[PDB]
Amino acid sequence: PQITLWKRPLVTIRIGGQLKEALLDTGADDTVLEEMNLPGRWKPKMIGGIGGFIKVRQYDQIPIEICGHKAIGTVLVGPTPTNVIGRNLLTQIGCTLNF
Amino acid sequence: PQITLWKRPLVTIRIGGQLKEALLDTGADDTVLEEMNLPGRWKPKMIGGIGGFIKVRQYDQIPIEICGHKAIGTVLVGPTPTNVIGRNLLTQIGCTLNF
Ligand SMILES: C[C@H](c1ccccc1)[C@H](C[C@H](O)CN1CCN(Cc2ccc3c(c2)OCO3)C[C@H]1C(=O)NC(C)(C)C)C(=O)N[C@H]1c2ccccc2C[C@H]1O
Repeated sequence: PQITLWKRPLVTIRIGGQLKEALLDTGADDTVLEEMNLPGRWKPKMIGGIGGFIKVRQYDQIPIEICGHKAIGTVLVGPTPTNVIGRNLLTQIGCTLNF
Repeated sequence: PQITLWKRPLVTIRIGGQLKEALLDTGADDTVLEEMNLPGRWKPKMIGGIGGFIKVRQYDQIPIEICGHKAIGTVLVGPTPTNVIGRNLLTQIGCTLNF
């Protein structure tokens, strides 16, 4: 579809069996999800945002459905105010910016 | 243009008569640039993102050229890790997300 930017570009995603709302963020290099108890092994990581760094948990090869489009990749889980779908996954669903 | 997301969506902007590089950020509500001098009065403001809040200077109705397209709106200046073009200006140049 085509998403305008008058408001935050929020979409429905499916991960670990749960449906959530996530922001399509072209400015984010990685995908960061709100704290959730995902199964599997993970490794610690520090990611930097506008006002500093936060500590997150990195999970690899996690299947995720974005607005009906299947994708699979790395997901970082930590104390984020909102779920963020970054470029690592946006490229997978063939998302582009146009003007 | 149509921009893919395999690489950071960076573009050249012209502001205050100077050239700079900036990130097209659909996850950013406002536009924030690195510390620099801008003509006109400014008001102190606080914006929050991942990592926390930072103090910035708000300049209103500032003309800015983004990749050849003209826009005139609010521009925040402060200790941001990188130059970001948010939705307030992206909407002015008719930017949309597509997939
Ligand atoms: C989700 C987040 C959000 C928080 C709270 C409410 C809504 C969205 C967005 C994110 C922003 O799109 C992308 N942002 C641009 C600057 N660079 C910087 C960067 C680059 C390189 C780095 C680094 C940090 O650290 C080490 O290397 C960080 C990047 C970011 O936060 N990335 C991760 C992977 C951690 C998610 C964000 O910060 N948004 C705010 C925002 C932004 C600008 C102006 C106004 C406002 C208000 C908000 O909308």
